[PDB]
Amino acid sequence: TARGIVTDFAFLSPLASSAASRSSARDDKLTALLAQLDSLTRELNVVSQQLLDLRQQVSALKAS
Amino acid sequence: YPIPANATNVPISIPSRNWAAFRGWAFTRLKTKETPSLGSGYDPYYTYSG
Repeated sequence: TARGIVTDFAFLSPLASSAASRSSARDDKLTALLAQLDSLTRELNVVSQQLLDLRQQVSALKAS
Repeated sequence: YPIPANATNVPISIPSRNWAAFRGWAFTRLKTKETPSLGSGYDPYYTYSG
């Protein structure tokens, strides 16, 4: 316990000065996630109807 | 400037000074457990002598 608690706070000492540039670096990167993970999800749900029609392209014609 | 947890993107800090004449630029990377804070002699969290 004597050494375990102490380690976590002190090692962020040179990082202490760059507090302002990171809080705002973060926000805009999360705005970047808003579009980059919208476009990407949209590609998956479309495969939903493409494979559903591909299902009935094969299942109806393999039969005859 | 350290790299905590799962990390990739970090910028530089210091602005206000006169940039006279250089020779080159160099990067490097070391663990915080491997190398202690300089200017003491003995530190509690330095338990890696290798």
